[PDB]
Order: sequence, then structure tokens, then C-alpha cells
Amino acid sequence: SRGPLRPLCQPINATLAAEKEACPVCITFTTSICAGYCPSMKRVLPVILPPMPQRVCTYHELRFASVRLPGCPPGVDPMVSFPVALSCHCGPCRLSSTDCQPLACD
Amino acid sequence: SRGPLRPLCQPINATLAAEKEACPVCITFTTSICAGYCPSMKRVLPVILPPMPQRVCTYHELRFASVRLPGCPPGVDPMVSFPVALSCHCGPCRLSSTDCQPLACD
Ligand SMILES: *[C@@H]1O[C@H](CO[C@H]2O[C@@H](C)[C@@H](O)[C@@H](O)[C@@H]2O)[C@@H](O[C@@H]2O[C@H](CO)[C@@H](O[C@@H]3O[C@H](CO)[C@@H](O)[C@H](O)[C@@H]3O)[C@H](O)[C@H]2NC(C)=O)[C@H](O)[C@H]1NC(C)=O
Ligand SMILES: *[C@@H]1O[C@H](CO[C@H]2O[C@@H](C)[C@@H](O)[C@@H](O)[C@@H]2O)[C@@H](O[C@@H]2O[C@H](CO)[C@@H](O[C@@H]3O[C@H](CO)[C@@H](O)[C@H](O)[C@@H]3O)[C@H](O)[C@H]2NC(C)=O)[C@H](O)[C@H]1NC(C)=O
Repeated sequence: SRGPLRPLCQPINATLAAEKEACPVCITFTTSICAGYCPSMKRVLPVILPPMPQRVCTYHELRFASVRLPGCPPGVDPMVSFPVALSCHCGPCRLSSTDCQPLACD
Repeated sequence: SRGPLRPLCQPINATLAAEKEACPVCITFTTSICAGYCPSMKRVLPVILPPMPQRVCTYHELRFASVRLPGCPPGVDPMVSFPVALSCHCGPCRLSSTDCQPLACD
């Protein structure tokens, strides 16, 4: 459709903020993630669409880490993990997490 | 010297606990790290020692992530990073960090 840059997919050092309903203080953190624009590349002759099955950029290589939402009541699970992406590409509509200074989250 | 297993070097999902002098609550977390026994392999004929220059297992591949020691005074830096190891080996005495349920740190 429009111009592709719009960065394009790549591991990118961003920030998110982990917190769970009824845990006291939430926690922010930094982890490289893979986000970028993958084109649903139409080719020379159309009509073969759909062009590309929601090819969102998903993790080629992934390591997890997690922290520990401090103060959680003695009945809830404080261990909160997240991706630590190493490289990435674009394949089918893949679910993973969200499916197809610093900060604050309270 | 003695038997080598004693696991041997490998990325290993362990836990550490980040906290800084005069920040209020400390934070624990989980991150794969590379720890293992590397032998200072003496060979068939000695006298060529030292055997191997303090070949501690250090990170072949490494990604950083960091969290945010919550509540830090408005004059201190809450961003605390750590390794997110992908693979590893053994080379010279390499400095990096420490040079040659969950938890609590307060
Ligand atoms: C280090 O941990 C990762 C997983 O991260 C976990 O870390 C713990 C502390 C906690 O925070 C938890 O929430 C995190 O997920 C281990 O990675 C495992 O990798 C295998 C395959 O290599 C996965 O198995 C497969 O999972 C898929 C789902 O996509 C299934 O469809 C398959 O059938 C199969 O089960 C497994 O899910 C991962 N583990 C977890 C808990 O997700 C890694 O192996 C571990 N290292 C060590 C040495 O323990
Ligand atoms: C994503 O971040 C890493 C570094 O992690 C940092 O993350 C920030 C948020 C913060 O927590 C900070 O404390 C963490 O360190 C970037 O990795 C950089 O990699 C380059 C080389 O590939 C490093 O440069 C070299 O560093 C060596 C030291 O061993 C020097 O001897 C060299 O001369 C050279 O300077 C650099 O140190 C790394 N950056 C930092 C801050 O350590 C990674 O590039 C980044 N990604 C993006 C897209 O920004």
C-alpha cells in the first residue's frame, strides 16, 4: 500500500510495565523485542489474494526472563516473565503474547 | 584435578536479586546465565603450566535486559540491567560483571 519505512522488523530495545490485578506495586522494565513493518507483498499479478496470512513479525530467537512483582499477597504468583528476543522474521499470524524517566503502571 | 561433573558450562536458569544502597524495595528476578566447570586441562606432559589462564566460563552470546528498582529516591538511577545469555564457552579471565518461593534482598 504505502511506503514501507516505517522502520521494518527488528529487535528494538523498548519498555513495558508488568503488573497484576491485586498486586501492590507494579514494575517496569526494559527488554529488546521484535517489532517492525512486514509488507503483505502483493506481486506483479493480483487476484491470488489474500496477499500474506497476517504475517506479523514474530520471534526468530527468544529467551525468557522474569522478575518478581514485589508485595504480592501470600496467595498470588509474583513471577512475571517476558521475551528477550535475539533476532526475528515474519511468518503466519502467530499468537505468542498479544495475539493478532522510565514509566508507571498502577 | 578431580572429576569434572560438576555440571560443566551451560546457560542455566538461575535467580539473583537487584538492589542498591538507599533504594527502598529491592527486586528479585530470573535470568538464564552461563555458569559451569571449565577444566584447566593439563595435558600429557606438564611443566608448560600455567595450564589455562583462569578460563572461567563467559558469555558467547549475550542480551541485556533491565528492570526498575521502584521507589528509588528522585536523585538515584533505578534502571538495573543484567545478562540474558544465549550460549557460552570458556576464554581468558574475562571481567564482565563479577570479575575473576523466590528470594529476598533488603
Ligand atoms: C529456562 O526457562 C525457559 C522458559 O522460561 C520460563 O522461565 C521460568 C522461570 C518462568 O518465568 C516461566 O514463566 C518461563 O516461561 C525454558 O524454555 C522452555 O523451552 C521449551 C522448548 O525449548 C518449551 O517447551 C515447548 O513449549 C511449547 C510452547 O510454545 C509447546 O508447544 C511444546 O509442546 C513444548 O512444551 C517450554 O515451553 C519452555 N518453558 C516454559 C516454562 O515455557 C528453558 O528450557 C529453561 N531452561 C532451563 C535450563 O530450565
Ligand atoms: C540494547 O541495549 C544494549 C545494551 O543494554 C543496555 O540497555 C539499556 C536500556 C541499559 O539497561 C544499559 O545499562 C544496558 O547496558 C545495546 O548493546 C550495546 O552493544 C554494543 C556492541 O554491540 C556495545 O558497545 C561496545 O561495548 C564494549 C564494552 O564491552 C566497548 O568496549 C566497545 O567499545 C563498545 O562501546 C554497548 O556497550 C552496548 N550498550 C550498552 C549500553 O552497554 C544494544 O545495542 C541496544 N539496542 C538498541 C537497538 O539500542
